[PDB]
Amino acid sequence: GPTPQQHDGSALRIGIVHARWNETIIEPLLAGTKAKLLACGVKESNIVVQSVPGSWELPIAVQRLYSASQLQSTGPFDALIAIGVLIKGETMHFEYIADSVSHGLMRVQLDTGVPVIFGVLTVLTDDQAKARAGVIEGSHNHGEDWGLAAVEMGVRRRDWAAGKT
Amino acid sequence: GPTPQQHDGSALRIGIVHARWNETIIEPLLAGTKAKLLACGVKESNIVVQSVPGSWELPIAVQRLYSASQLQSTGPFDALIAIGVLIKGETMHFEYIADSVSHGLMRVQLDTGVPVIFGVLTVLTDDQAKARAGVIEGSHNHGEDWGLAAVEMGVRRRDWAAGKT
Amino acid sequence: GPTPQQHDGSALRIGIVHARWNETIIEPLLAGTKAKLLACGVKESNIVVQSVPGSWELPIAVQRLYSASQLQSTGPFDALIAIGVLIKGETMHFEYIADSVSHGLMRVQLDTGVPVIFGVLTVLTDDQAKARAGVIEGSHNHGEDWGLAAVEMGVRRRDWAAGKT
Amino acid sequence: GPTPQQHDGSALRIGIVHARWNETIIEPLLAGTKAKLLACGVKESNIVVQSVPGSWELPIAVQRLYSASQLQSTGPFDALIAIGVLIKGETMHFEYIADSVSHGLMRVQLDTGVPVIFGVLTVLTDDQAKARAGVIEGSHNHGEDWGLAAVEMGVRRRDWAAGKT
Amino acid sequence: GPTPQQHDGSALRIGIVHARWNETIIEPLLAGTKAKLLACGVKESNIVVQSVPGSWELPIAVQRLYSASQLQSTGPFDALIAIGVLIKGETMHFEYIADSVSHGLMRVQLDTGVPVIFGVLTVLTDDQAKARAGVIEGSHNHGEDWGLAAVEMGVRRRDWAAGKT
Ligand SMILES: O=Nc1c(NC[C@H](O)[C@H](O)[C@H](O)CO)[nH]c(=O)[nH]c1=O
Ligand SMILES: O=Nc1c(NC[C@H](O)[C@H](O)[C@H](O)CO)[nH]c(=O)[nH]c1=O
Ligand SMILES: O=Nc1c(NC[C@H](O)[C@H](O)[C@H](O)CO)[nH]c(=O)[nH]c1=O
Ligand SMILES: O=Nc1c(NC[C@H](O)[C@H](O)[C@H](O)CO)[nH]c(=O)[nH]c1=O
Ligand SMILES: O=Nc1c(NC[C@H](O)[C@H](O)[C@H](O)CO)[nH]c(=O)[nH]c1=O
Repeated sequence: GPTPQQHDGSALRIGIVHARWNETIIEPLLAGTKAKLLACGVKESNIVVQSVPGSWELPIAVQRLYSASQLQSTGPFDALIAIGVLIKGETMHFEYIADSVSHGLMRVQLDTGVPVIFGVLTVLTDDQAKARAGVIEGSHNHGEDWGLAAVEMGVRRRDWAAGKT
Repeated sequence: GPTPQQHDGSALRIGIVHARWNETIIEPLLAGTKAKLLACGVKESNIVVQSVPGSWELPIAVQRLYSASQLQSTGPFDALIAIGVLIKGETMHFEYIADSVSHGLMRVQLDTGVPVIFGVLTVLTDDQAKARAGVIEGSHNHGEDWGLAAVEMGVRRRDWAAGKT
Repeated sequence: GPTPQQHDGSALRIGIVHARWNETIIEPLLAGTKAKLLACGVKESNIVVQSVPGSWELPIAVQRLYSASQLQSTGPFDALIAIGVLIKGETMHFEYIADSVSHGLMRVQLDTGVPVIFGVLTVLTDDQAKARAGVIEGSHNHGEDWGLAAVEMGVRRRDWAAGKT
Repeated sequence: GPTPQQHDGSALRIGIVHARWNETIIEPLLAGTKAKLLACGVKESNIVVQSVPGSWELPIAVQRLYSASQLQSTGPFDALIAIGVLIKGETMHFEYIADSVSHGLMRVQLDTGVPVIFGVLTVLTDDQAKARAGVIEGSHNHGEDWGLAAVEMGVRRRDWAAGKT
Repeated sequence: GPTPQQHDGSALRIGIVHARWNETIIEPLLAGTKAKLLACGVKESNIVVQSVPGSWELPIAVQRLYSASQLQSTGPFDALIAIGVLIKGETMHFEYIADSVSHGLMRVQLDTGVPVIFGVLTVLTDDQAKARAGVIEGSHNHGEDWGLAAVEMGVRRRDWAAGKT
């Protein structure tokens, strides 16, 4: 378990990209993460949320979303969140996508210099996904953690960008 | 399971590179993906389709195909699709190629800033390949998913390129 | 087991970023690493210590922390330390994060040309974490090793930067 | 199994780098790949063949070989082939080298924009190597596949370089 | 088993970086590699040897060592050797470090365009390390192989740098 921390992040602009596989799990997740964002003061209008078919699209989509925000409510995002739900199938498809999407996101992060919250679940059974999405009774929705983290990192990124230590 | 979406993508130019190992599986896949492309309004003439011997050639081939479209019916592709079929052999050849082709494609994607649909199957038995290719009675051809995704991502890439969020 | 070596590093400026998951393990670790830093003559004021929620944030945070020190007590850090504690859960989350955070740090290191001490534990049970953190009576705290290493590498980085061999 | 295709590639210049571990397997392989090259019209003088001690040297060697051809019978190679034979030992040495050599080659390929045929065997037993090298009576020599692929890709690379689609 | 080859490499300048974990294994290794270097005509004064605490430091240290030699007995090294000894512990620490150090070295190699001999042992038991270090009676020291390879690659690098094929 982690240690909770709520930051201002009211001057933050967050970008979220979620995949659409396993939507019944994606929604609960997205809901929780968006919730905590507002809960932290992020303005509803400063939260961009786009989707893609699968997790594989996550990294490319996040890279481009940010890319767009730069060409420009307005202003390059201060933090990004990638939400996806991978579940083991009968083949190794699961593992090859999980590993690449993982490194992919880690890259976009370091490449871009902008925090990309890892909101991707790499589960083995449906129930595990549900449990991590808060779907099950008294189960902790990790989305909340991700929104919370997005804000913290967004704030931190700014300070670093300001040369503050 | 995912949640498809049909987008316009009639102003899209899609590039497809498929390997030739396990052609009886490649064809059904390619067929389905090309089908859904047209089904989305992609003009037959705006769908380029080239092949390579194995999956290892997929990433290099995709990188160069796009590269070519840039030097130029005409205009850099808006989305790319890599189709390959890896099946476990007796050695670790399967895993070393799958992992590299996977990262390879993920890279070309991020490098190029152009979505590259992951149409590569990493299966353990022939039947699994067939099932994923729609070959087996009342099975689902994933190719359809890939064509569908190619369009969506192509459209999305354009908007991002336009700084739209 | 390694061979101990204490260097001057009194003219060193060290940056430390630690995650907050498993704080009861993080603290003992951080404590030991900071201890050995001072023990080597690093001035208390030349030791910057910031935190992040999870290990995933480690690489991005380290990259940016250093980045900031460059824009500028003052002067780009001579060495960095990433402290995190991953513990196997019920899913593959553990492994996908460990592998990416690992490569992520290795990258920031080579990218930046600045040593980033790998103070991340990839454990299977709570006790293992405690044992590596010196928590368990008469056990060895690896944090000490990391602080010690941070100094050595910091010193070495400088010489290399000076073209000395 | 793949689908055979013989291309011209008489105007091609191919570079081959093979390791020397397990030479009794390397030779049969190299022989077959060189054979099919000529068989496709590649001029004997346009086939450069150098060696290195182990597979680890493969990627660096291929990168530099091509690099050299650029500084310049003459003309940067149109395709490269890396031949190596890894066999599981008692330790994890096998896997750590196979994975790095694999990504290494995939990188040189994408980096360089030149196809690098993956002629590396990642086997578990001597016999498997022999079988893949055509050594074991009636077994298939994969080298033939690699030479064949080198030509196709070489030809294709040229067209892409010409902006042809 | 590999095929032996002794080259001149008397005009070579070799840089060696070894970790200090498991020194009783590192020393025998380093000894053997340095031995074969001299045995090949490398001048004692042209062999630089620095150390680092663990294997994780290997890639960064090698990258910087070379880096230094460039700013400049004198002259950028023609080949580099990384010596480290990883042994499975109770946790996954072993695997996460081995995989990153491996890719790290492979990268410095391709990045730098200078061969970096992989003198890192990824063993499961102390005895395996000893056996690979020639320690056990009548056991073959791999260090000899590495020194030998360093020379060959150094010589080859030069020729490639000279555009020779
Ligand atoms: O297939 N299983 C999954 C999946 N599809 C793979 C991929 O994201 C993509 O849609 C196409 O491969 C090519 O772009 N995506 C997930 O988020 N979870 C899964 O469990
Ligand atoms: O070997 N099995 C397979 C394969 N060949 C490997 C590779 O693509 C290539 O042709 C050469 O290795 C070197 O370029 N390619 C596949 O698409 N599926 C397989 O199941
Ligand atoms: O989940 N378990 C762990 C964890 N959280 C994962 C991650 O670091 C992050 O906080 C979010 O995934 C997205 O940024 N972080 C750890 O350091 N150890 C764990 O054992
Ligand atoms: O060790 N076994 C093998 C090997 N040597 C490892 C490596 O390529 C290298 O020579 C040195 O590690 C450092 O450069 N190389 C192979 O192609 N196959 C093997 O089965
Ligand atoms: O821990 N075991 C080992 C080790 N230490 C890990 C690492 O190299 C480093 O010193 C610190 O983690 C952070 O920089 N280094 C080795 O070469 N072999 C081991 O068997």
